[PDB]
Formats: sequence, C-alpha cells, structure tokens
Amino acid sequence: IVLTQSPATLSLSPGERGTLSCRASQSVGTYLAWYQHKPGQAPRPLIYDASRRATGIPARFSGSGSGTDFTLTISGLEPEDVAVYYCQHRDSWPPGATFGGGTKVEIKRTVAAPSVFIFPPSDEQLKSGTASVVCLLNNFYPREAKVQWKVDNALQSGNSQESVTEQDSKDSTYSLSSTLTLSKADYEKHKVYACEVTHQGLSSPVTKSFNR
Amino acid sequence: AQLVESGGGVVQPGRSLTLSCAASGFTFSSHGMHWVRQAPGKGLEWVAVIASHGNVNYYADSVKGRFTISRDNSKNTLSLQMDSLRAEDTAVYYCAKESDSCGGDCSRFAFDVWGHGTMVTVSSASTKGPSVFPLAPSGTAALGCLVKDYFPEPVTVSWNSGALTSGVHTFPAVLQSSGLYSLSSVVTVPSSSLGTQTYICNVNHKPSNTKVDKRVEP
Ligand SMILES: C[C@@H]1O[C@@H](O)[C@H](O)[C@H](O)[C@H]1O
Repeated sequence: IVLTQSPATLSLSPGERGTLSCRASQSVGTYLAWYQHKPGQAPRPLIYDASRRATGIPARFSGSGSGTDFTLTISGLEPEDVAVYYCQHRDSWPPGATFGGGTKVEIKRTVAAPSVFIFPPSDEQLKSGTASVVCLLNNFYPREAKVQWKVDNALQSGNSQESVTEQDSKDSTYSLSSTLTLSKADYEKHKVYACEVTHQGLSSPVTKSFNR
Repeated sequence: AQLVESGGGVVQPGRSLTLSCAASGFTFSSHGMHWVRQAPGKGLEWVAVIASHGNVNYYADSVKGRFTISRDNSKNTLSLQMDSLRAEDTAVYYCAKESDSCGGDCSRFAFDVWGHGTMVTVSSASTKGPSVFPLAPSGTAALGCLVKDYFPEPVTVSWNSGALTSGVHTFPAVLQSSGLYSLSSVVTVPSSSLGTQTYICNVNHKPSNTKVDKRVEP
C-alpha cells in the first residue's frame, strides 16, 4: 500500500477553507487516519477510521472518504493549524503501518520581495583556512526562490548549501541563507563573487557582488 | 493516557542505542505497541510493532535484523534496541499505542497515544564546538554570525543576551560533507543603530560546553 498526499504544500489565508487529499494505491476501506505534526512535537491524532474525530479535536477538522480517495477539510485556517498533515493506514496482518508523505499547510499572504545581502569571508575565518561566502534573502513570500553563485562569471555547482527558516510567526514570510564554501586557496584564485537571486516579487533577478 | 519516552543519544556507525517508553494511565498489556520515526527532511516512517502479549513482532524492511522491539508487561514498558546503527537511522523516534476498539465502529489501526519524541543521531563525527565568525554589515542593514563546524546538534544563538529579538533569523543547521554542522544567525536593524548599538551574538553548544560571545562591528 502506498498513500499519496496532495498538494505538497497547501497555502491558506487565515480563515480560508482548505482541503487535503490522500489517495491509496488500492482500497483500504475506511482504515485511514490523519495526524497533525509540528516540529519538535509528537504527531497529534486528528481523525480515526476516515471520519471519526479524535477526542478534543475541534469540529473545524473533518475527514471524509472510503476506498481509495480521502480528504481532510480545515473549514477555516487558524494560525496554529500551520503544520504538516499525514495520512496513515494499517491492517491486521501483515501488521505494518504506512504513512503518506505529508502535506505542509502554511499561511498565504501577499507577495513580498526579499531584501538581499552578501557577506565576504571574515579575515578571521580566512586566517583559519576556509572561505565561506554568505548570501541572505530576508523576509520574502512565497517560499519559492532561486539562488545561483558565480565566481568570475563561472556558475558554481556542488559547493553551496541553502537553509530556510520556518514561516515567520508575525509576518508570515520566509528567509533563506545560501553559503558558498571554497578552500582559501581557491578563494584567493578569483576576484568577483556574485549571488544571483530570483524571486517572483522581483521584476528581474537581483545580483549582489563584491571584489575580493 | 501517556507513553513517557526516554533514551536515544549520539553514537558512531555500527554501534547501539536503546529507547524506552513507560505507560501511564491505561492498561499497557491490552494494546499493541509501535515505534515510528522521522528523519531530517523526510516524513513519518513506521519502524516496528509488538503485539499486546508480546508474542509476535514485525519490522520495517529498513531495520529488520538490526532493531529489536520488546515489552515488559510487568513493568509496563516498551523498548527498542537499536543495534548496527547506520547514519540514515538518524531521526526523532516516537513510541505509539494502537487505537482502541469500541464495539465495532472503531479499529485498532490508528495511533492514539504518542511518546514525545527522542533523538537518535548516528555519525562518524565526534563532539566538537563551533568556530564563530562575524558577518559584518556592508535604511536597513543586515549583520550576523556564522557558526561553523560543530557536532552534534544543537547550538543555541541569542543576540545581546536576549535583548535583541526583532528581526533575528537563526537558520536551520546544514550537515556538511565533513559530517559537521554549520549555520548562520542574522539580524536586520536600522542603519542608524550601526554606530550606537553594540551587536553581540551569544553562541552556546552544550555538548562541547562551548560558549562564545562574538561582537559584530561595522
Ligand atoms: C502485532 C499484531 O498483529 C495483529 O494481530 C494486529 O495487527 C495487531 O493489532 C498487532 O498488534
């Protein structure tokens, strides 16, 4: 049995109704549960046996479906409903459980372009043998963003890592860091370091750069 | 009803850890018990089950032959013995109770009571505190600290001993190919404050008992 959840991310305005889908690769009757999961917390049961609310769960969560197609409806998003939602199946024998891949529910808001900053490696780090170049994309929405590194116009691949914050509790934006890692040797072999940022809030992509 | 979870840890590949859960407020021996995990960047994964009376167990293919589930229906505890650990076993682990029957309408196929979650980390890296490097500021300015090459998670970062919180973003750590973690913490501030306000990032890494206070200057 495979459980397929969609959409991967569901973006809802506060108060907006939303529907999460779970489709089983073959019929599972009504043996389908839903859980809410927030980082750092145990999964919280929402729905048992396709449509039965777990005790204490508010009526704004409802489960429906039978056979292969299941839905979890949130009748109006409240801020603490932001979480990843999983569906789950199990049967008698063999007794193993299967989970869907999860649907992330986030808050929808107006588009916000990132403010972009670049940071050369510190003298201190340089004195310690390595060179990290950091690009910051601050407080943007939606989450989709593209960052590309260029060193003397050469596109970099395989030597950068990205990290993204959870949605901001006050303004519902994301922030992103991209860090380019080079040996000090290679860092001093080149002059121009550039971060190219693409985001839908930006008319044309933004480049930030410096000369070593 | 609760399952009170403990154990876990940080070990080298091929080594062993134990997880435990103690039952409270229900009849432990009346229910099948499970372990579930979540690896970084991945979803929930079912790991193992042991029947109510401990007479049958079953495992995910990914852990069969390496993990042993057991229970003690006298002490009312559940255990997961994790041997032969692999890096990909790194995850938060949860114990879970099978849902209750109710005279026909309710099945035992969901999970109604969950342990809080306990971390297991498997790596060839050994404990190491971070190096901390300034990210100096070039209406709004950005500045920060690069917290590089530490193990294991987590580190804590504050600014000005907690006095500065508005505009702070401390990024999730990334695991480098070296096996060590790295993150940046940044803050955006009014450009005017650059000359009058002192900015200090306070970095604490308890596993190595490292504390660093780094001043970040224009
Ligand atoms: C291991 C055992 O196997 C079956 O008897 C059922 O799935 C039961 O719920 C489970 O606990």
